[PDB]
Amino acid sequence: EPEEAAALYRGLSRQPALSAACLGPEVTTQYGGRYRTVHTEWTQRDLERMENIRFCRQYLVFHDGDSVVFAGPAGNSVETRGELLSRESPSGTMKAVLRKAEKQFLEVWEKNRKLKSFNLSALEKHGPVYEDDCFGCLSWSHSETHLLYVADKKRPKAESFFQTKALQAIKGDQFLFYEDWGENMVSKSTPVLCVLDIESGNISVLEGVPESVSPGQAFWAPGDTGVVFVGWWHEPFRLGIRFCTNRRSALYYVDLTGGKCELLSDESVAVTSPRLSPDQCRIVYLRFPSLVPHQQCGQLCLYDWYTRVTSVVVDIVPRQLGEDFSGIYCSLLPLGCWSADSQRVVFDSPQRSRQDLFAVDTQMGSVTSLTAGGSGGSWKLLTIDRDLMVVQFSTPSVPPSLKVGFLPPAGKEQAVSWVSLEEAEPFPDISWSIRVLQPPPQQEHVQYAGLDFEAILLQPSNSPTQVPMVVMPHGGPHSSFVTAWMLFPAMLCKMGFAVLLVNYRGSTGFGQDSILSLPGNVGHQDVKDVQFAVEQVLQEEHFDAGRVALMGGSHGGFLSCHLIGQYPETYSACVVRNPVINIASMMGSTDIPDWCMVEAGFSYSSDCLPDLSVWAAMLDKSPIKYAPQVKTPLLLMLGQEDRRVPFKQGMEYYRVLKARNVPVRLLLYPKSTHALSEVEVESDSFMNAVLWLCTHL
Amino acid sequence: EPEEAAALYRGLSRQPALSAACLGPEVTTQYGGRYRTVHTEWTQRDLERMENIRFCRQYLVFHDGDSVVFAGPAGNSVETRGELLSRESPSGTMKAVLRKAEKQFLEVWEKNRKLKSFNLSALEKHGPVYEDDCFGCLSWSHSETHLLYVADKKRPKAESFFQTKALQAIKGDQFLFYEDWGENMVSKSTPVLCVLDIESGNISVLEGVPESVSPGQAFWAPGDTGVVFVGWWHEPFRLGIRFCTNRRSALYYVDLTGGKCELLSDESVAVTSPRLSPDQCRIVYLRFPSLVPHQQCGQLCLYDWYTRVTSVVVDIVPRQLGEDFSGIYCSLLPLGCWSADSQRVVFDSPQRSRQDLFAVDTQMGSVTSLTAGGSGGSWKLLTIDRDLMVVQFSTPSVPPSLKVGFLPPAGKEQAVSWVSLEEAEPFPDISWSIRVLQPPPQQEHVQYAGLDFEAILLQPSNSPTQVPMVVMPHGGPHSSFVTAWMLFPAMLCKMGFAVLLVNYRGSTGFGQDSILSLPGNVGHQDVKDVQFAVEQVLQEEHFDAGRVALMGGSHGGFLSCHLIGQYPETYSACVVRNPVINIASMMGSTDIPDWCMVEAGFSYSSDCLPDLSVWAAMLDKSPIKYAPQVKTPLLLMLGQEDRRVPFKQGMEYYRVLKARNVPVRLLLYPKSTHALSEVEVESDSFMNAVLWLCTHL
Amino acid sequence: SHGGFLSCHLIGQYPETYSACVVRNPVINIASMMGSTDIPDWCMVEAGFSYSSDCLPDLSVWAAMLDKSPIKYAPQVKTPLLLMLGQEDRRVPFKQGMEYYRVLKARNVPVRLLLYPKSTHALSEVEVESDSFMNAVLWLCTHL
Amino acid sequence: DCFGCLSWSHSETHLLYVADKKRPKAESFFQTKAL
Repeated sequence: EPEEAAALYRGLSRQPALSAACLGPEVTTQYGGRYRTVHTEWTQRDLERMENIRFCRQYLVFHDGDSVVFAGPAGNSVETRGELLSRESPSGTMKAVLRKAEKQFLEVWEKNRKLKSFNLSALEKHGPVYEDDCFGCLSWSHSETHLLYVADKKRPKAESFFQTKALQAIKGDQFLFYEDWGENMVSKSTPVLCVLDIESGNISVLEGVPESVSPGQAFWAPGDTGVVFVGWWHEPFRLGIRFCTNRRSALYYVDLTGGKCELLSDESVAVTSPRLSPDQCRIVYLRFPSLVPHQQCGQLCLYDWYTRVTSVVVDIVPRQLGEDFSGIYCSLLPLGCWSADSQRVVFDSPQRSRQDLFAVDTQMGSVTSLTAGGSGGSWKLLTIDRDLMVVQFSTPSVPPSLKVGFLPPAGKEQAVSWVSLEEAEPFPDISWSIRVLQPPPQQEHVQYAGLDFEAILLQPSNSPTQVPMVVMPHGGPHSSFVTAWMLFPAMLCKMGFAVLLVNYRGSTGFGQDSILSLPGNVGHQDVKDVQFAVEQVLQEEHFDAGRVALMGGSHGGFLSCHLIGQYPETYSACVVRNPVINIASMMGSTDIPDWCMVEAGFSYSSDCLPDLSVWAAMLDKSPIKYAPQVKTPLLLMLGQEDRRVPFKQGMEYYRVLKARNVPVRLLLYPKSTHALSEVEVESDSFMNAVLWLCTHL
Repeated sequence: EPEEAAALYRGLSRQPALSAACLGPEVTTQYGGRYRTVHTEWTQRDLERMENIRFCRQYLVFHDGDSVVFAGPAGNSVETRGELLSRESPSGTMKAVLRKAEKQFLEVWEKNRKLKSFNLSALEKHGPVYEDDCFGCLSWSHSETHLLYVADKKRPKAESFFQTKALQAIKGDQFLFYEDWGENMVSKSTPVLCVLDIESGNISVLEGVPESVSPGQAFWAPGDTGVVFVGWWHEPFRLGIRFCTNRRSALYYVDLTGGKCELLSDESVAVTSPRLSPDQCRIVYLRFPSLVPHQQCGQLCLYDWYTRVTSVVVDIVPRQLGEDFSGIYCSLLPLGCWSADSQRVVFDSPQRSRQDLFAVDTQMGSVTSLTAGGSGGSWKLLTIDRDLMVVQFSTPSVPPSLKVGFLPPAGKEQAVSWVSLEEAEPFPDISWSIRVLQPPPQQEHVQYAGLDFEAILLQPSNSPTQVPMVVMPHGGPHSSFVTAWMLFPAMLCKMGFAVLLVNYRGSTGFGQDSILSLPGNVGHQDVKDVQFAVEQVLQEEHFDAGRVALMGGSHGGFLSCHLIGQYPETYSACVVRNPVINIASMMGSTDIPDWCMVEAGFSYSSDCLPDLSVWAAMLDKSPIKYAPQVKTPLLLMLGQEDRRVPFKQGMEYYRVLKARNVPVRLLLYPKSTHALSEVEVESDSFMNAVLWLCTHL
Repeated sequence: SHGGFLSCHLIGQYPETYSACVVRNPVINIASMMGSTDIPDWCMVEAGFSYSSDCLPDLSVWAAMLDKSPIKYAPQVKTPLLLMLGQEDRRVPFKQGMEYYRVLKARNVPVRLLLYPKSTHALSEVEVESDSFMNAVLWLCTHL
Repeated sequence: DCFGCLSWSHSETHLLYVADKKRPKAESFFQTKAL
């Protein structure tokens, strides 16, 4: 019944999520106690006004130098609006904010006064500011006198030929084509570094950057003598940048005065996420050697500012290093990741089906797991300052909660003590577990033999008893599910279903061999893995084999279609979001053409031409080949403005199915682009999916 | 030079102002220390975006029960937007907010979640919510299950005769006239009490209110058995309500269920600002006996809820009670004004030219001054909870600052200790003093003999030396200047001028005799008082008698025009804002017609008719009579949408002066109504005034 | 349209005869165009096969379609080119021109591209039509 | 010019034309209703 589903959706979506945190300066009282403040940003979904609202909250922590004595709240929640970026000064006395209230303003606050405000639009020195997580940045000087950020390059003015003038500007150039960076990057062509002087108020665009690189993720060099940034190559043409770490880039340093850029790394592989040590003597960054896959295991590299020597701290892990580490599969290090002594780095990464926090000693090279053991969970580090770590913890049956802790001395990280700041009420209805699956001998290649995969099973606890099941493979194909808080699986579990999330071979967190085993075999290996997992779960758990449903999006939807074509007597429903149907036709219309070439089994090369062999191979691997066998009812959700997967892919499948009189229902959202992240769109899609599954099962 | 003036205006206007404060619940730590949080709201002027911005800040206070041990900040400032009203729950665990984000929403917050949100517009049970300080309110139940507020009454739907219908609503009634409440109250005709249930979400409009009274300022009765409110009479027609305490009203109580209103006071005089004691056994309110003047000295009345007995705590003060008290001249008591034991009431009031805090013991009746002595200043109480007072302090040479303190036991209030929370940097350039003036024997009436008045003198310290002077009389005529932070006088002092603010006989804070001495003598008494003050100051201080200027608004412009007409060889410039020129023509076009009748010397009665004597008396007292003698250059600023003083008053004077070829400059703002409170309008007017004065002097 | 198809074929097969070329919403790759246009039967009829609903991609049909497209001759183009495209086109999707533009630019050939975000297929808006005609005339005069 | 038309009757009392078909009204699940 729709009413119960709507009430349940309201109740479940009433849970907030944490997004950021920063620490304030230390304070000493006359009595002797020492305390400091913690700032946190939360986001929530409001259905009445249909929007994502953000608020800021503050907490107080009393410590004794190496132990947390007390922790409490410090007021109520305040809702903000129009905040794009913010950054506290190194000394914690001023705050810089970017606000879009439309024009963009830069604001400097101190104590209970807005010290200064600049209208960037009026100055007319650049375009809109980059507020994303790929190029955007906002950095202070060590002297706290200048600000550094990135903004779109300025375009020359143009006008039409037949424009009257009162009784300069290029004529006929107002419709030139400027290439952007792909999905969710519309109108973002070429960024530039901008330096602003707080005292006077003069903005300057740095000169010296190479003419064929887009700069980003910059910070001031030691001594405020220059700027260090990461340059992405955009020649001969731009490729997709979202969720893709295999884009050529390098690390550069340029002086404030006019000069020549200096190279600090190798200009043949991918690099990203540089961080400067507290003592201003070394840098650490992430390096990805190969450009074939869009997501892989990376290396941690160290660079010494004075000796100019580069070394490798953490290398590639083929299968498993020890029994607690599997490699670095993240793409961004925390803004604060250095310990006080400037000898250790703390980060987080996926291990198997969970997410853990690790500490690395840049001197020796050992990696220690802080959250090893237990039943599992999802940890996320938000910041570390003077050996005080702030983290978020969540599980499939417990919404996010906040915690703080002190990093123990060297050689004792396995004894960290956590103190709760904000806790969430668990749901005792949901029970979750992990299943390990070993592929049968036939479905194994000689090159990589002995690999296994996993699945996460969610079921209603305390059941009387045949139960229906819903199976979800993830997108990617280089991604994975972690034992964190997920809304829709929780709703399905609370509505009476049993959810099975599959992590097939080729997912992140299982080693480099699993990553490299998939490419070239898409279409038969992962599909058979999912089928084997479903068969084993059905045989063991003793569920209701007559009621099984599928659900997936993007590549997962791809997989979903294949299943309902190859095993048409196993599933009784299917829901898909922006699926991939025909690779051959998709190659010439997407923003990441190398994806199709890599997945099919060939090598991407600029100035490629359509060959018969390549097209035949691509067509042989597409689910459309099995269309005349589909028999299960289908629900399709498409976003018209999608740029990663064009929406005609679903239209071809819809036409093919409808021509044969098969029950198919289609929904098209004219504005949603790829993720259907708008509150209204997401709510409507989820409600439709739940209603469809309940009606058919 | 305009550039220096603009820079000085920026620097001076960069100062924020405090507007509210509330206290959080008490917290106890394991060690034993006790602390609590303080919430403050600040407002500031931003010239880049030309708007008044509001932010919220929080502080931490550690105490020991009767002494403040420590006080510190608790984070940064957060800018809000769209907040109309807010109110913390009695237990300090939830917060209710009204937001205009256009529709209006009611939000309930708890911890780090927006617990609930209601869209009042969709429910369609009333009109826009009253967010002003005359009728608006937002109250919680003692059980914390219901909310009470006030909203506009619902109007029946209407439609035109020639309206097509698809192939109920009164026809021809869409242009009926609904009378509003006057200045700054456009579209506010008839409020109604609304009660909302948080659990379910059903709104109800209370029934039982008299058909001829507008209700407001309501709160829940003890035991949540009903509602207590103040009803203003709006028959036969409405009069102005802004800055007017002589409007007939009474105090009513009505049960939640359908019933008859019960009267709790006398329905012949003015009443306002009721407050309920912490123990829920008594109420205290302000009563104004007479309706003649728009501002006068009031009485403090006490009502016992169980014995149903009314008594007078603080009565009228003719001239002076002791040497530290002069009467209650305020119009609103603080939301929290009761001491913990429910025996004492703390408020603030103007004493002479300063503002002080007083404590009254409702048992005996004694009044004690907490801030007696010293050189002077301006104090403002914001809230008291469990004997913890939060106050604002300011002076003419020191912007506002915040302080907290503990109320001492009974009989020891003269030993309060203040602790600073936010302090402001003083300006050592400005020096201020107070002058006392005794009128000469001729300018005294037999009825009130022996009265005197005062002036505030601001001059640049450390001057080499003849100095120009600017003279300012206040509006009202029942108001006064207090030694607080004022922007424009500070700017004039810092630009080289000497400012003289006059408090002539008839101002508030000098007793009831001074209040009653003015009415009927407007035109010759106050003008002569100002002239005498100027003469005495010039003779004593040895200023530059050749350069003296005038500045005033409203009644101030009235006095300025009288001065420049009757004494045309004393002033060399004049600037006026929305002045009063002709009372006879103003009577029939303003929203407070009783003002003219009272000031002229007659009694106001509804259904009055124009008599020759009244019109002759009104014309004899107007500055226009002296127009053919004016010789000083004049600057006029007018607001077209003014409803208190129609803007044709200035136009008549402008035409009369221009017809004789006198230097006159006029500025008209199409949108500003009476106070020119818009940031752009205020800045432009102030800059024009300063430039005019500098150019002519 | 089809005129651009023929023009690209001409400038590819005979690269020593023409000194300039201007095209509006051309057809470049029939195989990729089949699954994205509003008249799929056009490609089937022109290629030489019969159109039938519920059709499936066969190797022979795709090979025949690819053999007849001007893209095959891209690595021989030598003449300067001007492209005008309408983003909201539904008869000929605008990626057809983008593929040719990328192929030509990868080899450092003088190419100029104009994209109109709103014009659909005919560029019938007065501003769009005037701008396109002026650009074409200026290009031809400059190169010839 | 493909479907549009506007025709008179021979008696000049009626008019005939063509217009888009009417669609049923729809609303979201989380839509508030008047109380």
